[PDB]
Amino acid sequence: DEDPNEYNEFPLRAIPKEDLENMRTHLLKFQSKKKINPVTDFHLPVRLHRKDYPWVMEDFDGYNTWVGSYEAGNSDSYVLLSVEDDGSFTMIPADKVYKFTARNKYATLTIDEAEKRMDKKS
Amino acid sequence: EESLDLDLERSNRQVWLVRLPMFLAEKWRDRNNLHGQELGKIRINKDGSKITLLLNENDNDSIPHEYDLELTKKVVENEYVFTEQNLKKTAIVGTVCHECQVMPS
Amino acid sequence: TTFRFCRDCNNMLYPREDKENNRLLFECRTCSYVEEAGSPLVYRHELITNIGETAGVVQDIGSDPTLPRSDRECPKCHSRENVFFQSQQRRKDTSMVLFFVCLSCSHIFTSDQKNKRTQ
Amino acid sequence: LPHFSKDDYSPESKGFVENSYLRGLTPQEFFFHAMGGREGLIDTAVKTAETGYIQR
Amino acid sequence: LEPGHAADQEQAKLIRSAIEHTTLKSVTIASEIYYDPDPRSTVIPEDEEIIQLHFSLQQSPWLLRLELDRAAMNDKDLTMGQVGERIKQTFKNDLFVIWSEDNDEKLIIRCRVVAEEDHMLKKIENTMLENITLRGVENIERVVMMK
Amino acid sequence: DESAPITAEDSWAVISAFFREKGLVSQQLDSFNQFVDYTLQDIICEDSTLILEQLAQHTTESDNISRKYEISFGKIYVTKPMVNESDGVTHALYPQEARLRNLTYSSGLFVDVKKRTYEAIDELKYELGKVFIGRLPIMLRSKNCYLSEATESDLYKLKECPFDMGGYFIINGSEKVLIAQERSAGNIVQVFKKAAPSPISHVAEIRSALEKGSRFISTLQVKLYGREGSSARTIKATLPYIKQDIPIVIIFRALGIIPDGEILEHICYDVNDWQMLEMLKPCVEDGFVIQDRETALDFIGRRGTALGIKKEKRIQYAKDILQKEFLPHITQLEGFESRKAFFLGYMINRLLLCALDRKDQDDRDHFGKKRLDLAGPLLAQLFKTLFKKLTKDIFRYMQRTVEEAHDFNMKLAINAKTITSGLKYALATGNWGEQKKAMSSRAGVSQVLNRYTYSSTLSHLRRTNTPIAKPRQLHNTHWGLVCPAETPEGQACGLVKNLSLMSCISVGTDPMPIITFLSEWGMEPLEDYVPHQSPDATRVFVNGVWHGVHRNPARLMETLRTLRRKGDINPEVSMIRDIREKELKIFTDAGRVYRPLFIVEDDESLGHKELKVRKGHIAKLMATEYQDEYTWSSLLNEGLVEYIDAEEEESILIAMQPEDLEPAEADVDPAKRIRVSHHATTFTHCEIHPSMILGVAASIIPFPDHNQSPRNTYQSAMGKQAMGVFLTN
RNA sequence: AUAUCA
Ligand SMILES: [Mg+2]
Ligand SMILES: [Zn+2]
Ligand SMILES: [Zn+2]
Repeated sequence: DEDPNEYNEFPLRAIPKEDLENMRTHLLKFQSKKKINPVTDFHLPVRLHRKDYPWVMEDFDGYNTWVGSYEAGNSDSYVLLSVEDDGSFTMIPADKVYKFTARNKYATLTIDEAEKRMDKKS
Repeated sequence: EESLDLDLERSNRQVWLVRLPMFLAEKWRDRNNLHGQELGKIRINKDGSKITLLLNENDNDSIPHEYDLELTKKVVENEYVFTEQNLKKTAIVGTVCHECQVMPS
Repeated sequence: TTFRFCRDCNNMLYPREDKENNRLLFECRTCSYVEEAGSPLVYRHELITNIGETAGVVQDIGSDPTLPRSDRECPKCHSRENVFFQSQQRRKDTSMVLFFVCLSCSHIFTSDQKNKRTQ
Repeated sequence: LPHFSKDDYSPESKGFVENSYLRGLTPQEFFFHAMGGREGLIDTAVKTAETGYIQR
Repeated sequence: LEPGHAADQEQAKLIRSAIEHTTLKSVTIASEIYYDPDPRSTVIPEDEEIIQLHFSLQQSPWLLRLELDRAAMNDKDLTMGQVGERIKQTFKNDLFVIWSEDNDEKLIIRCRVVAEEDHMLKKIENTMLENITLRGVENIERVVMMK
Repeated sequence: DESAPITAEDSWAVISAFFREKGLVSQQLDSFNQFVDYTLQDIICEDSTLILEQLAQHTTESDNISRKYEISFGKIYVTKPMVNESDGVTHALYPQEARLRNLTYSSGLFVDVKKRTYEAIDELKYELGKVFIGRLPIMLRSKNCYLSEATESDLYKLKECPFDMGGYFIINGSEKVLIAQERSAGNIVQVFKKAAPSPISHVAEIRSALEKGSRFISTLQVKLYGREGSSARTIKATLPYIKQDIPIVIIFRALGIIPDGEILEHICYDVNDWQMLEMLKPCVEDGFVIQDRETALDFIGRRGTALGIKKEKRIQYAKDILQKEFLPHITQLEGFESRKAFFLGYMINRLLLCALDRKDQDDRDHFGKKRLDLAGPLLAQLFKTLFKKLTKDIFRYMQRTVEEAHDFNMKLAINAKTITSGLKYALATGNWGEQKKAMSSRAGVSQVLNRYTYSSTLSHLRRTNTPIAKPRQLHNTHWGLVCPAETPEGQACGLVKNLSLMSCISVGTDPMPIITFLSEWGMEPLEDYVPHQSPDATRVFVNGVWHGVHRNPARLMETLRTLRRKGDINPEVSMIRDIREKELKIFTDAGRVYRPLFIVEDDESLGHKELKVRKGHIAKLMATEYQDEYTWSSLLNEGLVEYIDAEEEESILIAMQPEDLEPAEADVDPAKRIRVSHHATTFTHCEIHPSMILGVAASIIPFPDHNQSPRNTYQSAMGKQAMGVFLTN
């Protein structure tokens, strides 16, 4: 109909073909239950390493580690939309989505011993 | 840089995650990089928040059809985007502030 | 019953008695989490069940052609339009009582002339 | 049968053949009589060998 | 039946009752485990009256509370007293039993033992439903009277 | 008045059209054709290509040369039937010459073969026709048979009888009929109470198998340990290649669903339902020992196999078992833990639902849960094992000919006699398997066609065998699909089923156009499911594979139904919506027995709920009946009539008579039988004609509605032994 | 071996 109203429309740059990380824009997802807070003095550092490939995420020692696994695909796909200072949007396709994928921990000096006790059970 | 390190999300940069239909993405690939690959535009309408996506005329010869977007919640999850460059440096680019699905039209 | 999980772990909660202040808690056996109990009831058996009777009553219940209709006037909207079925609790014992679901107000009324319900 | 409403304990639904053979059977009566009829043929068939071995 | 009482239908019923097997399970609506730390005062306001008496004219804070079916308690003729007596006589002096009166609206049996007690009571309720024989002879179910 | 309601005599005009098009052996022909046009190619392409690599000693020339040779199989060809006489000459062969000279009515199988060569030095692979493979017997009247496009006068010149209906093969001059074999449908979740003396009280079974490709007959059992009144009622599951039954929890953990409650969310969908949840507490306690994904896989890996000692080895195993042997339908791919976890959770939900006395134990005798393996799939089963027999004999040759560099001669490589005589054996003898060393093989699959009387021949091409709860009884689900009277007396009584006149058997279509359609029509994929967010979500399945959920099934179901009734979704595809259970199951699946029914719609401007087909269509058909443009297909695409299998039958409501069972009441003849009423306003379908519930033999019985049940069963056995003209030739 | 006969 007629537009008595105003719309703010931004130009979308359908994905720029040539980007430095054009190849990789990925999603790292954490479950809310994990309660990971990026703003942590502790979580100032973080390392992301391929485990030889699930990704391994670790803070300084004494902190939790997470494992990242890749989710299955579909017909639709996800794009990351970022906005420049100028309103224009640049979109980038998500290369892969990973669900992380960390530790607990409190899994040391156990597991193998608990199973054995369980066996001392039958 | 520091090898194996992750970069800077601390800046709290926000980004949007949008689900697009495969056919639309296919069309988008067509756009020339040289052009800057301007696929089309996003419209934000008031009188309630409505967001739609429309393809550029160049993309197809017809009347551009708007693709409505369904806004969705973050869900009980925190989504962050990390990028890996050719250099293989890893950076924590931003957090997903809003999620949306572009419906097919 | 209706039980909780540990925020932080999401792992289930095991009851612990606070011997000193004579009160019930819920501990997490994966982390150091503890929370006080909502109810004193920890375990409920239930041998003579009634939960299953009015199962799968989707508002689309009217769209099942296999379901039979009756001209019984509703207790709420007084509508003589309703679909009916028997206790969906697939047990031998079970009575042949009927459950009527209103094709307007959606209220579940029974034919039970021995007892009075709310489910 | 799919020709009936759910939770139908009526004679007509649970296999009561109302009609005489002289009058004829309705499709429903016909199929139910067929189910009941098949039961006897099964025991006639089985009994035959079970009964034989008992004799031996 | 015994020579004399051959036509006596009421005598038949008496034996029927004395022989047809009855378990605590057949009378129970549901069993519940509660944390009721004061043996003298109860968190369930319903039970408040049952304590007020089965006290006047040391033990576990964990309570096993089971509701019995009045209708079921009648067809297989039984009293709250006699049901309770079986439980009491099964677990001897290592279980403290109280029970709501046959008159009282809801039919209840409150049980308590004499660190770590949750699993202990779940065993006691299984023993109770599955192993406690009220009336009848073992292996003897559905007893019909016939003329 | 071309939109006037249809009478009872008009149902015959539709039946006339059904038979004008389909004929009496549509099942036999439609099956074979599907196998020749499609199935055959896919069998040549599953394993297909085979490679042999010759990597050197890397000493010095002539060493340090690494090679890899390829052999590929492309398009498959199939000639018209031919014969190779003693004096070399090959020429066409007609059915009559086959029967007289005791030949086989077979045609040639030809496949495009390609042989590539590659090489490297001491990582980079660099590159350095149509072959006969066997004679495949043709089923008469099929697409490939000469007699398919044959007119009446044509057949007579060919010394064939036009009344002959085809549906058999000609092997060494005797006619042979493949008998449909009845098996339980696979990829199907079923819950059963395990009897009074058992540790396990209930079991959830799934007979998982692939539509095509090796066919891993691994059946997953989800066991509820402990009986009704036993403490510590745990849930463990027996995994293929694993000796012990693993507690469900550890499986979810090994899958990646690590915390309890995240695990519980996959099993119980209602956070309110305390009853089911208490029942899961023991399992959580059982899996408490294992806390991460790794330790879960080790625990699975520990329990062999054999054991396969070494820590790195056992954890690597469990990965493979969960990927390749656990729930092989769905996917055998990698990153699909989310899909297989939600499925296991759907299985535990069903196991507990039955144990909580909310659902009934699965009817092992429901006809909807049974499949019929016809001539198509039977040949497909045989051809698979016969082609892998040839594939691995060519490899044995490629080794023999690369050792001596004897020039890989094609004729020496492929042994034609392998597939030719391999099929000829089965069809002849009847032991459906390889080969002159058969047992256990299933004898009587192929047999000599009864030619006593014409009816005897007809009823033999509609016969069903059931090998090995109460199978002999006539089930309600057998209505309109199988004849209630035509069954033998003695030993085979009720195990030999005979198809009703209007019964057909699903050929098997492609699931992807429907999976692609679904996602596009509001189907949220399982990979992103959050049970408590969308808790009333209708779970959607396509061939026992849970694909996702949908929020407004009402509208989706109508779209899918309109898709079928238009032709866009194939009419042989079964789709059912169980509202109460909140489920939408779809079947593209082969082997399902279906029957056609008239569609009834509330949809009528003028009055009540009325049968789509009107007196105008009826005359539109009888116009085409006088011509010998409006076929059976015409009624099918105009969505007037539909195909309904036993599973779908569960959700419909059928009227017996149209006219008698449509307009309500606004003296009565005493001689007529006592009839019921059209009380239903809900009617979705109407019966074309109730007499169609009967098979070929019972359909010659005059007034079978006036005879005692078995007297009819007797006649449909005797008429097979009655003399008459069997064929005019 | 299948089919069948009472
Ligand atoms: Mg005789
Ligand atoms: Zn915790
Ligand atoms: Zn109402």
